[PDB]
Amino acid sequence: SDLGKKLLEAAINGQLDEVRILMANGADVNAADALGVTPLHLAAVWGHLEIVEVLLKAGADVNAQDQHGNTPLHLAAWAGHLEIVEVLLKHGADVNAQDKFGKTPFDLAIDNGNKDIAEVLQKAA
Amino acid sequence: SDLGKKLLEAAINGQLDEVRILMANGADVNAADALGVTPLHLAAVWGHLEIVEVLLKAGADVNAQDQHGNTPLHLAAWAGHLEIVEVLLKHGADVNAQDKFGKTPFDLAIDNGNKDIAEVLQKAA
Amino acid sequence: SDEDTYYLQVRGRKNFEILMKLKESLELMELVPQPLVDSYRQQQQLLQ
Amino acid sequence: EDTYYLQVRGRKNFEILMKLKESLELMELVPQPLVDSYRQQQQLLQ
Amino acid sequence: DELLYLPVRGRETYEMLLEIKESLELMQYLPQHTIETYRQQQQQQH
Amino acid sequence: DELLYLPVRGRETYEMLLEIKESLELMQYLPQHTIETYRQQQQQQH
Repeated sequence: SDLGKKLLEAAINGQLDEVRILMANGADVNAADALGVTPLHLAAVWGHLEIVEVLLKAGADVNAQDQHGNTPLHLAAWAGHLEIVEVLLKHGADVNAQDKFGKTPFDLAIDNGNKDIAEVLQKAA
Repeated sequence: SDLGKKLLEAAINGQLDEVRILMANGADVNAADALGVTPLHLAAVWGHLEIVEVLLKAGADVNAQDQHGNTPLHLAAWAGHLEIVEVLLKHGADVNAQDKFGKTPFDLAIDNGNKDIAEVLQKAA
Repeated sequence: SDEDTYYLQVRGRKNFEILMKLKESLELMELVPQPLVDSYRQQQQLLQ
Repeated sequence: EDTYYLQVRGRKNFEILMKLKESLELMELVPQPLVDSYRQQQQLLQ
Repeated sequence: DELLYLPVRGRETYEMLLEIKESLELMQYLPQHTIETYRQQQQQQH
Repeated sequence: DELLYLPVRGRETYEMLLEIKESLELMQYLPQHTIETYRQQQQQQH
C-alpha cells in the first residue's frame, strides 16, 4: 500500500481525517505525482484550507514546483482562494515564482479576475 | 507509399485493373501486412473471384497463414464465397488447416450457415 | 446486447467531431470479418 | 460551443462513447495550470 | 504506418484506449466502398 | 497503475488516441464529488 498516491487522492477530495491518518502512518507530505504535483498544490487549487494548514505544519515545501513551475501560491491565486493565499504568504511563498510561461501568482490572479488576491500579492511585493 | 501496401488495398477493393498493373510493376503477391494477411486472403474474404485467380496464377501461396492460422480457404468458407472456395481447393488448399482455436475451414462454414461450402469441404476431406 | 439505437448529447463542436470519428470506427467494427478480428486480438495479447 | 446530438447502434458502443463524452466534457473543469503541466510533459515523452 | 509507442498511466485508461485502437486499426480491412456507403448513410442522416 | 507503453500502427491513430488519452488521464485531478455531480446531471437525461 503506497501512501504517496493515497495522500494526493485525499488532498484533492478534501478528506481532512484521511490526510491526518495517512501522515501518522508515515506518508511523505512532499510526495509528488508524475507531474511534480504535491498534496499542498492539490489542497490549494481545490480550496481545502484546513488540509493546506496540516501539510504546511507537517513541513510541506511551500514553493514546490510541478513540471510547469506552478507553486501552491500560483494555484491558489489561479483558483480564487484568498484565505489559502494568505496562509502560503505567511509560510513564506515566493510572490515572484514564475511558471514556465513567466506568469507570477499575481499574473494568474489578474488573468482570472481575482482582484482581492492580486492586491494582496502586489503589496506582499 | 509501399507496393505491397498498394496491392493489399487493391485486392480488398476489387480493383482488378489496379491489381494487374501493380503486379506488372513488380508487386509481391505474397506481401503480408503486420498480421500476416496476404492479397489472396483479402480477395478471398471480400469475394473477388477474378482477383483470386490472377494472384494464384502469379504464384500466391494458397495456404498462407496469418497470426491466427487463417488461410484463404478459412476466409472464403467464413464469408460464403463458394466459387472462390472451389478454386482454392483446385490450387491445393489444405482442407484440414487449423486456426489457433483449432477451427477448420469446414467449422467456420458451418458456424455461419454456409452449408453448400461445408458439404464441399466435408467431401474434399 | 440488443441491436437497439441509443441517443447522447455533447457540449462543444470539437468534442462532437471526436465522438463522431469514433462512432464511425466502432459501428464499422461490426462489418470486419470475425477471423481477422480474432487474428488481431490473438496478436494484441501476444504484445502484452 | 452549443449542444450536438448523435445516435449509435449497440449497447457496448454507447457505454464507450458515454465514458469518453464524460472525460471530454469534464476536461473543462481541470485547472489550466495542471493541463499546462501535463502538456509540457507530453512534449518530452514524444 | 510505423509502430509508435504511446505512454499511458493505469489499466482503466490502457484497456479503454486498447478497445478504441482496435476499432480504428481494423478498418484497414474494409473496402473503401463499404465506408463511403456508411458516411453517405450519415450525411443523409444529419 | 504504472506508466505502460501502448503500441500503435499509424500516426492518424496515435494522434487520435493522444487527444482522448489527455481527457482520461487528466480526470485523476478532479474531486470525486465533481464527477458525481456530473453523472447525476447525466442520469437526468436517460
